[PDB]
Amino acid sequence: DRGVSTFSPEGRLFQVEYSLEAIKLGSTAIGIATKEGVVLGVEKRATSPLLESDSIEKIVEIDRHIGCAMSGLTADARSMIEHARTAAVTHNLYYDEDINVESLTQSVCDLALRFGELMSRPFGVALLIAGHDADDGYQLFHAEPSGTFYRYNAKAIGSGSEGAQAELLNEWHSSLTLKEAELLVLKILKQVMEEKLDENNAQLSCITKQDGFKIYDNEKTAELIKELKEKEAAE
Amino acid sequence: GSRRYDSRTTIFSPEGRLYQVEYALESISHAGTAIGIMASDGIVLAAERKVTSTLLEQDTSTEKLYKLNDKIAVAVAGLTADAEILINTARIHAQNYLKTYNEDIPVEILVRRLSDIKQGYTQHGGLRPFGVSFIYAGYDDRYGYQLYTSNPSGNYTGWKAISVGANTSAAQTLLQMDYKDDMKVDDAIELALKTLSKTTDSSALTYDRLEFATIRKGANDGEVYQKIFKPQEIKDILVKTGIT
Amino acid sequence: NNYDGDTVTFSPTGRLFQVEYALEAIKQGSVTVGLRSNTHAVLVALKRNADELSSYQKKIIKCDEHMGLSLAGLAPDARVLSNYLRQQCNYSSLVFNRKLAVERAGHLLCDKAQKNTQSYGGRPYGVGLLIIGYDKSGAHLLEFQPSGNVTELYGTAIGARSQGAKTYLERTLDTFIKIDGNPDELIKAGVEAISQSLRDESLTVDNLSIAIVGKDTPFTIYDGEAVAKYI
Amino acid sequence: TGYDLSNSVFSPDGRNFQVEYAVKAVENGTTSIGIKCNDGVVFAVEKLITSKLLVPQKNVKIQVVDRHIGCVYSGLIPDGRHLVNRGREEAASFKKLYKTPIPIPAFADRLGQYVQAHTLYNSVRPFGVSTIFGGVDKNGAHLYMLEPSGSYWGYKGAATGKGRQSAKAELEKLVDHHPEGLSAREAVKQAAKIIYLAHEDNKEKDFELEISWCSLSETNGLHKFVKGDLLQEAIDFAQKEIN
Amino acid sequence: MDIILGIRVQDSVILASSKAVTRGISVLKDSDDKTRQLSPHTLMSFAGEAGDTVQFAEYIQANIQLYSIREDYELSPQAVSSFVRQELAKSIRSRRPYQVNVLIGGYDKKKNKPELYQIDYLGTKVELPYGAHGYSGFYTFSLLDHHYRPDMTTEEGLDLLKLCVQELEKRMPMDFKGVIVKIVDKDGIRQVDDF
Amino acid sequence: GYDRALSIFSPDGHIFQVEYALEAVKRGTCAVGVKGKNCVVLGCERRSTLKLQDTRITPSKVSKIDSHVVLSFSGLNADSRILIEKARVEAQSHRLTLEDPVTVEYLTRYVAGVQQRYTQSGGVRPFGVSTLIAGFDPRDDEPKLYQTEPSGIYSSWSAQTIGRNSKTVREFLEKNYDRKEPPATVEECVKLTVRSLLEVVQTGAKNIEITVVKPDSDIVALSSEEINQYVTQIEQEKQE
Amino acid sequence: GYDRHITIFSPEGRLYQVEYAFKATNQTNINSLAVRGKDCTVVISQKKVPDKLLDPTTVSYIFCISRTIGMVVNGPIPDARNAALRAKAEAAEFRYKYGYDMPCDVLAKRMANLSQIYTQRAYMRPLGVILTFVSVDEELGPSIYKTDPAGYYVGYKATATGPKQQEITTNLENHFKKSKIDHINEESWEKVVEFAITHMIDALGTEFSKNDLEVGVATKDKFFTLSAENIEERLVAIAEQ
Amino acid sequence: QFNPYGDNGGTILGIAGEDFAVLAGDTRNITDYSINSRYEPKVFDCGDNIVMSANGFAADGDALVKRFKNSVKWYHFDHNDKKLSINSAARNIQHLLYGKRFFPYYVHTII
Amino acid sequence: MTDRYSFSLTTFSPSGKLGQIDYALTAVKQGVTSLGIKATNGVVIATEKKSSSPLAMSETLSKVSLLTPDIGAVYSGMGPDYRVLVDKSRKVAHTSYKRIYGEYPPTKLLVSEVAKIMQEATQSGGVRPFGVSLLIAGHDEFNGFSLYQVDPSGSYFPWKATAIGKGSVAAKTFLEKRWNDELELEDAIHIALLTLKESVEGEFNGDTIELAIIGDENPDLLGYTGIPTDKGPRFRKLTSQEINDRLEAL
Ligand SMILES: [Cl-]
Ligand SMILES: [Mg+2]
Repeated sequence: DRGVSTFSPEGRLFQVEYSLEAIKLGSTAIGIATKEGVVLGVEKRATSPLLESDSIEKIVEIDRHIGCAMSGLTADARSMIEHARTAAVTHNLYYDEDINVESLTQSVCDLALRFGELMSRPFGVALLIAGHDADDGYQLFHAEPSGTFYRYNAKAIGSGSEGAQAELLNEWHSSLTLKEAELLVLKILKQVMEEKLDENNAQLSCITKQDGFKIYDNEKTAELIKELKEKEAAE
Repeated sequence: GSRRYDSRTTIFSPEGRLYQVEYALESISHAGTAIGIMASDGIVLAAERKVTSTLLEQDTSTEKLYKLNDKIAVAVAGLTADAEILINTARIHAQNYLKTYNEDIPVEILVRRLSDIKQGYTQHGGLRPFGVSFIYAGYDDRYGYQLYTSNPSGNYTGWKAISVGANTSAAQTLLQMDYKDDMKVDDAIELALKTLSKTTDSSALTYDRLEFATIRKGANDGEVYQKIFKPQEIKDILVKTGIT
Repeated sequence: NNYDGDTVTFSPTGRLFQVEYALEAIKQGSVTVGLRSNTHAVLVALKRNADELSSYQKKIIKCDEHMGLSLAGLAPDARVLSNYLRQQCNYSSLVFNRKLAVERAGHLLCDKAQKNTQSYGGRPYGVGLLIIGYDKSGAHLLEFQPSGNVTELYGTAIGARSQGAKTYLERTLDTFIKIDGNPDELIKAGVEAISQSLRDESLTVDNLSIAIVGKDTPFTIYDGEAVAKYI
Repeated sequence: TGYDLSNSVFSPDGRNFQVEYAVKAVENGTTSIGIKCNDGVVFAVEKLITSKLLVPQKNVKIQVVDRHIGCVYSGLIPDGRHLVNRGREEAASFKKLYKTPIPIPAFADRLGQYVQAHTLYNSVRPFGVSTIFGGVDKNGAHLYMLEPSGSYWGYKGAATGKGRQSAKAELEKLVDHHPEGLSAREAVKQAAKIIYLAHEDNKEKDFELEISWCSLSETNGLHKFVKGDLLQEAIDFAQKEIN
Repeated sequence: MDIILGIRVQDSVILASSKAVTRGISVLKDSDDKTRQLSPHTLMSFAGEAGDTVQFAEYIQANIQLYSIREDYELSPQAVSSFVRQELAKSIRSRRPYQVNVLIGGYDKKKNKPELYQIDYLGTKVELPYGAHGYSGFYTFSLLDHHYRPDMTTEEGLDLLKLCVQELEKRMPMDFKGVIVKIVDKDGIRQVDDF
Repeated sequence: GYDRALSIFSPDGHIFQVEYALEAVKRGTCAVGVKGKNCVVLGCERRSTLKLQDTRITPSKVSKIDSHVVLSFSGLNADSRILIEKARVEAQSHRLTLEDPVTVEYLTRYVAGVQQRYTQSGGVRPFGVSTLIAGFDPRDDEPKLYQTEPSGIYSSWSAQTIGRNSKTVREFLEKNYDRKEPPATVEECVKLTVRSLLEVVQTGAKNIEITVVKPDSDIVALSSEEINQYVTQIEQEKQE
Repeated sequence: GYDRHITIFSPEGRLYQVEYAFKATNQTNINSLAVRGKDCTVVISQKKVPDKLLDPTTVSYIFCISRTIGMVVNGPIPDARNAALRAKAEAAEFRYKYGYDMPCDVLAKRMANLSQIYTQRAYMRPLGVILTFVSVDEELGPSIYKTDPAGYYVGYKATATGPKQQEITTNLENHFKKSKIDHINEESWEKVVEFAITHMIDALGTEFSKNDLEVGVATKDKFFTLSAENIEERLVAIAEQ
Repeated sequence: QFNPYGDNGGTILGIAGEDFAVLAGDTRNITDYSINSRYEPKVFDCGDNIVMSANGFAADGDALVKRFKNSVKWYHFDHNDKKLSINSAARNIQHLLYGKRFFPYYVHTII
Repeated sequence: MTDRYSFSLTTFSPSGKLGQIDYALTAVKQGVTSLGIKATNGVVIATEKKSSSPLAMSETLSKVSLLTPDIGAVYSGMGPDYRVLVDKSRKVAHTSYKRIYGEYPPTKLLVSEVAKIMQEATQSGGVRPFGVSLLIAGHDEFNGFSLYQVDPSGSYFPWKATAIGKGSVAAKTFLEKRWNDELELEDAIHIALLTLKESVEGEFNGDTIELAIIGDENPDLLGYTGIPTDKGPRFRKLTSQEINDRLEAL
């Protein structure tokens, strides 16, 4: 056939580029960083109404100060999360401190290109890693299967991403409040989702310095959806 | 590098089948027919030899029926050499179990083990699967008399009567017609031979062509006896049942 | 064509296509410039962003107090190679109490890259590196290609549109080599050199990345408002 | 067909096409030569000046093995370095066990067997270099040239790379005109000339001459680079002969 | 761990095992159960080196419980004892052997018979009408030699066991803090709470 | 060792070996899981191409992983044994180190993790198996029903079906299963599970298997005659 | 058609890679001959130094494997040297383990078994060489044993190898048909070398100078190769009768 | 028998003030009754405003300090030139020491 | 410098054929005829010494090989593959049997071990099957005399008499007419020489025919005296002269 680590004539790894196509098929995930916190939101996308939607875990805790949202082949993320959690806890054991969000992300991204003929293929999942540390404050990173990560003020990944990113382009400013960022994630998710957005097929979360990483209750998100509907009807 | 020459023996087809397993089963469909029939008071194993020559030394020959321990025997359909590899592994597993627990291995446990080995060759290692289907005839004190079959996929199932190898479709229809649950060993012997006599590709069924065995709980004082039939004894049972 | 499926295969004209395709990843990468005098050595890098919300990808990596590089191509491969350089610089210090010679650093990178081009299963590195350093024989600048070819130079550039900066340096050779004991003027010449490779975009405050090493100057990277002086 | 896609496959001819394709990479490279003289050997190489930005005398191509063996090669430069690295390991283990520095014929076979091993498997690529090497041992001077196939012979003069035919013709004249032999200092001058004459095949870009030598009288049997006045004397001699 | 006794009567096996856990100077506990249920009709008591005892007992328990799930069947007491013996016999030539002695009391549901196996840390197995490990047997075997009959009831077995425990409480130097007693019969395993 | 990357991405972002493993699941006999208010029922199809079978000794389709958790499956039978074995081992290892039996979610997560590992390891193909894992957590009376698949994704279901013609029985369950009021009793839950299988099975009672799992390790397999009574009652109500 | 690239059977029952390795054998265009005397075994081979820049002393296809055993190779020099180094290693190891000098025929067998492995195992290619081993064995006397890429080996009364082997073979065949003995009935090795050169001259139809030949001689307890001057003495004696 | 440990003597002293700290040590190095050196520095600046001394067997002391200095260097590389806090340095040293639990660094370490 | 052939080179084709085994059997068909005949008091195995050159000393090439003192082997197909199998067969007779039980293995079990080696070359990674069929004749105390054929697949069958290689179909027909259960060893040798004459083109004598027997114990060939139980090898290779003597009474 052909090597798994083969370069194309344009200078790209075939398998890495093909995994990026798998991530485009995944459900939407959006992250917005502010000075009051970082918000992470996802489309759950249950394949059937009998599937108990609260078991869809596409937003995940790495440590108290670091959260993570995923998009793509979400089964591939489990070992990445495991490595992230272990890296975070291990660094606290060795250094009696929280681990920097960038350093955590860099550790996750070091797994990415460990594939060949090590694992047999790249990961088929992109991660939004959101967190806070004392040095660089509230941060949002986009961790790809290429091994590259970019910091972002805001970022969308998954099937509605280019549409959502253009919307995040206009809407994001450096003075956003946390409440504003929550509504903005819900707004853009509702825009790019096939099904109608509610508290059962979409999930919010955030990370603040005081309270750390929290996945929102369905009752809490339901109120923010109702608040969104009213403010859009207001003009 | 080497990738160029790799057949990739452990992959799914677009339809979700294992190519090599399917092709191995095709191989096995040409092998000599083996029949197992389970009765209330015993099990029969009958099997048809493939290579009729007058110069084959039949009394010292064994291509179909093998002994795994005192309670369990197998009938083989496919590559004999492949079967012997598996047979020796099974013989060891039985003696490991006997050494560990000081009890003879239950039939199903032995069958599962062999079947798991076969399965492994379909899921990893890049090697071809074993081109073998077994009929296991055995006894233990839990389930009594048992018949199983395993095939190159590593799937195994239990049976009252079953065939493997050539003409199994025809053979299974005939067994399904004449088998009954209250049947006895002597009746099952007759059924096994009659089924082979009709499904055989040969002109006539003779003693020099058959391997035959019974597992009876009709030994002295409630023990279990494995009888691998000698050529003369196969000739006698052919005259008794009225085939020759 | 038929001879590009893996790195182990020569073509009928004696070419290694997988290595040449890795070389192509460098040309797609963002421009970076290297140049030196007798006293100092400078790296200037044009960093690339994904979009207006994203950060600009870091191009310069520190290897030791007296050595570092800039990258163009696959950033994860630069991380692997720079980490290897950090270890070799570190091994030289711990075992021999000796700062690793820049020339010897190049030789190590060449030999690491080579092993990936002759063995099956592996792939070539998909990145080019410009190593600067100040050692016991003064300032040095190296260019690393993932074929294995390493080259000691007065100045150079790699990445997209790098030919423009490379021509400028080829003219300026006699001027910038003489910029001794003046770090700001040497950086100016590097910033003026990288400007020849720009089209449409210009050098902004979070776009530009500069690094310098010299006689009494540890390898230090300048980003953000630290480079506003040179815009 | 398909016999040329995989290394170590015999074609119907009995040929290993991948090795023959490695030879094409060698033929594409710059010119390098070797001259055997009275009590030693001289090595020289053409270094193409791709740009004014190349630092003169810095990108050194000739490599020393142990203290008495010089190696030069044409083709894929990293492949040559890999081969020299191995050579150094072979020379080191030989001296570690047997005390004496590795003899040149002994050293030649060590490279020969290693290069030949890279024609035995499809999991590896042949070497994309021809290597000219040699030096002074207890039995005197030896000059060798080693091909991608693992093939090597001893030589009076050797040449490889893009200007090999030109060089080989010049070396053949020296063998004919000096049967009693050539001195070490003469061989340095002649090496310079031959690289300058062989440069007509690579005449687009200007070049930089690099010479080294081992000689029993001139270097005490150790490998040294030709530098300064002696290098300039050889350049002047070469420049005078082309005009 | 100190005293572990076993006695096989007509229709059951009774295991008595001391409650004390002593680490050198102090008695750290006086209510320790030195036993594990391997299967519903098979109980293993144990005594030996600290740590090794429980580690071994729980390891055996896990393996027998795994067997039970895989085959949907309870191994005979004989089979379990042979498995345990082999593990100990394997252990004795290891880098660091399990210093654990065990009694396995089981009711064979197939044969409708109680069975008591005594196995030491070397892997020395014996089936017995009554057994003990360590210094216990020095006092108790002479009693059991005198009083034991194969056709005894479970109540008679418990009375004979009280007479063993009284003798141990009179003549042994260590305060073993009494015994937990457990009965293994056709209905399974139960603990005699008042002894 | 054999290292070859069999599960790899294709230009459209698909892992064909994983998707072809799902086709093996589609071929497998139908399996269904329905959770009531205080129970979970696992129904399974038995193809009637195979008669002269010995049903005493033939591998049953529902497997106990521990005394409180069961696993059924659709797909390659031989592959399923490997997952069942690993799960059973992990169940006893969890009891040994945590001193508590596995939760149904934990056991599912483990099995799903094994399935995932076989989609990005060298030399191996994915499991041609999807599972339904059902039970009750220790000291908990809330029913649990999970589903896994070759890719390694897993999720919780009020009711679910897998295998051949699972599209049809999922259609049936999607209209007949009410979340606000699930099957209140064991009878109601078993009836709905049998009814759902009767859409596809197309034969009486030998082809249906039912296993009821209740809280506190109360697992029982129904017999032919017990199931045949449900079959009789369903069709007599249907004639109207 | 990948059955022609690696060592697996073709539908005809053939190993094409083995057959093509036999063709690589004649790539050098050199003919070799081996004959036996009473007390000796002589091997001669053509020597061709086409390039004037070559050091002719280093151009050789005869190898001193051990003190007793010599080996001439027909095939490319890299594979020849591969085989030579291994045969030396095997001969030395044999002596160490078993306490006596490795016999010629045992070494041939060992190298043939190694060659067989390359015909059966896919990752290893055959060597494109024919190895002719010569000695005066202490049990069997003067000995010629030849190995090829198929892993075949056999003893010889005399033998020839190369592009024009059939011409040399028939020439030798005819001589032994006359004499009716398995060897050259001659006391001194010098005259057995003269026989070998004469019967190569007759068979190939070409005259030889001292630099066109290469000679190896096995005697009891040593194998050695003749210098150009030792060959010249041999050529003078042939011409003088 | 070979004894891998030795005693190079010396004494060290750390005192923490309100907004400062001192780490003092004598400069004598000894074996048995012989003076090896009258000035062999024992207290080292390790970067990031941390001072360290590993007093006891000098070879194990030098080894440890050398490893910790290197640990500071790699902390900078791996975490974006972040300053290694004294509490983090302390925990890092615990792991360096405990890493050789069964063949210990024979030293009293103060930072 | 890696062995990357960890996968089978012999695989099932859509028709259920194992191609490489069939092709190996084709190679066996091209090979020179060899045969085996079992008598009441012995077994004979025979083949043609097809000399590749008249300069070659065909005595040095042994097509008929002693495996144990009471077991011999002959082949048809590829000679080098046979030679390495004989080496492995001799060794396995010691390692897996004699060093355990203190006696040589019986014929059937040694055959089983050879068969196993050949089967593994039919399934293991990066190898082709052996291109030979073996005929193994032997004696042991409890089974008596026996003759086995072993094929590239690893399959083996016991024979009263058989032939393999070039003219096997014709040879097997010839043996069917002549074989009975009352043959003495001399009668079987006579039939072996008659059968083999049909498949040989050129010279037919003791120098171009290789023939060995498994017969009576040969205490003269033992090499030592003083142990009554060791009575000597039943394997004996007939000399060039011993063959020519029987060719006069032919
Ligand atoms: Cl060998
Ligand atoms: Mg090969």
